[PDB]
Amino acid sequence: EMLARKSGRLLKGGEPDVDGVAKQVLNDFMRGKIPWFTPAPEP
Amino acid sequence: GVFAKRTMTKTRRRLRDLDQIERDLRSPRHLQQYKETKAAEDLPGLGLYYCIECAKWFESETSLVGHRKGKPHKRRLKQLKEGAYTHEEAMAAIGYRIDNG
RNA sequence: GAAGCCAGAGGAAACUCUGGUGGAGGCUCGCAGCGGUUCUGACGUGCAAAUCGAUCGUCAAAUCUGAGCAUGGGGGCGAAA
RNA sequence: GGAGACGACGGCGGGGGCCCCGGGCAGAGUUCUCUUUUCUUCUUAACGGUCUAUCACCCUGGAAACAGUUUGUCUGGAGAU
RNA sequence: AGGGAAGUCGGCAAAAUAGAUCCGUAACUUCGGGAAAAGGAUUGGCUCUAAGGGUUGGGCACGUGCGUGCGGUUAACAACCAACUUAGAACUGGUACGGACAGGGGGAAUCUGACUGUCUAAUUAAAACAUAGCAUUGCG
RNA sequence: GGUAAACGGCGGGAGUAACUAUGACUCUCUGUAGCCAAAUGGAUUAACGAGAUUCCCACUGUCCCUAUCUACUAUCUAGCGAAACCACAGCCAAGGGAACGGGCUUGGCAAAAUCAGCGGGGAAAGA
RNA sequence: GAAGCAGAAUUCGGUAAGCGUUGGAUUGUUCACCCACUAAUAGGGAACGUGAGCUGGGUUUAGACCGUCGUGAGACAGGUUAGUUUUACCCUACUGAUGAACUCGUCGCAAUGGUAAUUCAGCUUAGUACGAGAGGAACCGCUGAUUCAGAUAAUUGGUUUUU
RNA sequence: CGAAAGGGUCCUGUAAGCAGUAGAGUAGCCUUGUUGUUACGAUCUGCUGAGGGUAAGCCCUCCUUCGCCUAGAUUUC
Ligand SMILES: [Zn+2]
Repeated sequence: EMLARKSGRLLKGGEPDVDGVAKQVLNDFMRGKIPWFTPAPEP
Repeated sequence: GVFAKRTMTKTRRRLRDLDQIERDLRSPRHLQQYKETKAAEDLPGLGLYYCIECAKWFESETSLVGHRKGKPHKRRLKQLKEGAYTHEEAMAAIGYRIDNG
């Protein structure tokens, strides 16, 4: 909701577009725009 | 201008009635039930900016204050000053009354 | 709303900020013109051997266009199909 | 040596014509009511005379406490006001 | 009507949006843009109010309408003339107020060609062609 | 003899006895956000597009599931008046070796002359 | 009809085509499988033993790109994008509509052709039969609904050139 | 039977015009404000469920009016 209000992803009546913002976040996660990794197991 | 004027009279496009707004102004419990039938996170400004007379939510306090100067708000005020039409007025128009003993 | 210019506030100055002015661009919405995207479109012995309607691209320029003149088939011309 | 003789675009100023407003004479229409009303004519060529019209140029004089000045910041001891 | 893409290969087609004033406007970016992003508030009529202009015009002493020598910047005043914008307020009708007309649907992304431009007149307008930029070769 | 080293070939690294090209013969090879570089470490490239694709909101007759209205036709009349196509013709069923019947065989049947429509068949695609 | 088939729910089989046999999702694909509703979501033919209804894929003229091959023109293991067939007024069939001859008309008959309904639920039976318990029917009777069919316009919606 | 008309039934929504100590305000004239007054002024109120329409596929009307009438032509056991 805060990401939608900040980025202006609003439906009619100023309601936040939580669906579209979730799709944006998932796409950024998959396409290497958010840093993440699985650490290797310690020997 | 009215958005999508063609389907304006559909039941799924219905707005709150003037007698309901009168009861909202008189009693905060009635308004509280009406606001309970909504979700606060889906409302403009998280529901913090509400005009009872127009039964409308606004995105900001400055938006609400600016709306108060317009003629739709003044038309609603004039209609409330004239008084909403009720079943009591309808009964009095034909001279019918209720006998409760 | 580009350079250039004026004022005010700073800054040792170079410069910075604010408000104006100005009117640049193979910039943009869009009328005519030019073009020709779409539609189970009209038409299909048609108004027409390529037309009609709506919609669409472009619209100050690598824009549109007249007349005069030049290039001629082993050729010409070709932002090349 | 000059004229013939020369691009495109932008805003600014002058002039003609058109458009618009008011008064007046004449004509026409409207008129249940209202409307001193609504409409129409009221023009002046080429060619000449005469008086004037931005730029620019000339004379006096010598500008800082710089000044003049365009919507647009150009001009001035190479002489500004 | 009610539902709202359940239709269909596919939202094809239609609908919705649309002028103007104001509030507000993210990522990305070649820092120029994106942008009219997005999302909101408003708009009729009538009666008023306020703001924004032009022209003309200064007192003495002499000579006699001009010449001087002065004196003064409350003309901050009068007289006359004139047009269109802008803002503010009350009142008032309403189912409608850009009332017809005119007039962006918007957004998240992927592929693709840098862009503006050009061609298969009469089935293909495009990742095709061109373009600026870059690189090579020949020639005194 | 030298290369645009363009095409092309090209698993490396050491040695030597060859001794120059071709060698040849052995050996052996597996930071939950840093460091280094002249702020950045990029093509995951902005803008632009009647280019191709997926999705969301809004929207609606796309659909459930159809109904109704208007104009012009179609229709009927007066006038005017073509063309395509055409062996001959046009109801079917079963059989008719060459997997074909409209005409033959055997049955069903079968009654003048017509009008509006329709798209099974025959005709109909500059086929 | 048969089965340890108590009841309920079924399973195997017989006669039977009278009557039904649905709505969606999914194309990084042999589109086949999932989801639900339901009484049930059976299978085929009349095309595919070539073949003019409409419209998508196998699919493929001319433009274009990438991959593989080729010295090249070009070809393909391939992948992508965009792309011209446009009757009916004829005969027959079918659906409707007239009709000559028998004077005109009214009331009838009925050969022949067509033919139509369907499924579920609820109340009662009954918490009964049956059952250790959990559970748990049916015939007669009654009332609705599903799908189909034929009408109709009092009412409610829709439609407005009643301009 | 037809054309009008009248009555009914429906549809819309209160006609034109006149008037009003209704009307935000503004400007004049004077009693300089005492509805001061007059003028203008969206609108409002009254006359006024008024006005307009009503079969074109609505109803009634010997007894509200006007008109029309025993044809013409063709054919027939
Ligand atoms: Zn309000």
